Amino acid sequence: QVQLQQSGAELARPGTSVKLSCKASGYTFTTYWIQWVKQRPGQGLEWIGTIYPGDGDTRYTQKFKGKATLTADKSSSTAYMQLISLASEDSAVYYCVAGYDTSGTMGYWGQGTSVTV
Amino acid sequence: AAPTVSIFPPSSEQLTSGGASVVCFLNNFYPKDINVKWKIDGSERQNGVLNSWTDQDSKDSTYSMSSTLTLTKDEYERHNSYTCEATHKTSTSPIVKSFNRNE
Amino acid sequence: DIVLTQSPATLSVTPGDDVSLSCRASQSISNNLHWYQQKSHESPRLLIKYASQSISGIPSKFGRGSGTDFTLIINRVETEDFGVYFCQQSDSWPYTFGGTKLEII
Repeated sequence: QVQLQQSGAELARPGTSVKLSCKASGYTFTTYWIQWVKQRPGQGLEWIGTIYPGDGDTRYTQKFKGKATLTADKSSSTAYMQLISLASEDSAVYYCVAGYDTSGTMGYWGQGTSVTV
Repeated sequence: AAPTVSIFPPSSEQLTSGGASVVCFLNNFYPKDINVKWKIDGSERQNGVLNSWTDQDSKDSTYSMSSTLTLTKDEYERHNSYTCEATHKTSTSPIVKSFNRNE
Repeated sequence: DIVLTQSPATLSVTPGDDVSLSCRASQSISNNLHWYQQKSHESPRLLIKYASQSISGIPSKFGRGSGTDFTLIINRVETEDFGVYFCQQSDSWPYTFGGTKLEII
């Protein structure tokens, strides 16, 4: 079945950069949009962006434009998010998800990556 | 539910290192509005106290809270009586768990 | 962009009572709204996809709304139903959320 596994560096200094990864298995990696959601500890969800790995279609929110950079490797079933110019506001738990009927919804969840700046 | 309160003195190894942390647990209480007060020698102490409330329990719909009072060994052993007090909605008398460093 | 106003901010419920969580959209989104439940230290869980559709083995007491007015019904609130409930839209790319906190009295 579908499973998503995220690693992240999970520890970083202010002003540096980090690249979180998300490995997908159980489905055709290039048929579902994959989106990232930021959750500060105890707060609510905050949408970051979505990648279509079929042809690499990026679409972000205006708040995470230069911060997050979304990429995807077709050959490895891996979606990466790169966070650069890290500040204290980026310390949160980051999820990589994709739905199962409506591609926009989040149906099946990854384990999350907790980063600390 | 009236909070079950448990106070714990600093452990042996912690006193070897040079600190002393008096821990207090208040479990299985509702509503979440609860105030925790430390009393050193009968006088209220608020410095060195950090509080942490859990989200409502997924099984019995009750709350939990941990209040920790941190002090140096010199400050811990120059006082005797330590009290953890719980003001909650279940009673007008604060729930008191107190211990003396001597015993 | 689309803004999801969710009400109430926090709620206290007796176990075994009906509740409604209101999700209001600033723009019409048809049924492209979806309800999620997030418990303590846990990632959110999809409850009902679309305006009103059942998902796997989610409790059979959810799903309602269309257009700009949506409501999450819960027929019999149980002890495990504590947590934060969110609604999200999949119509516009902003992909916004809301927030409500269901507590149990």
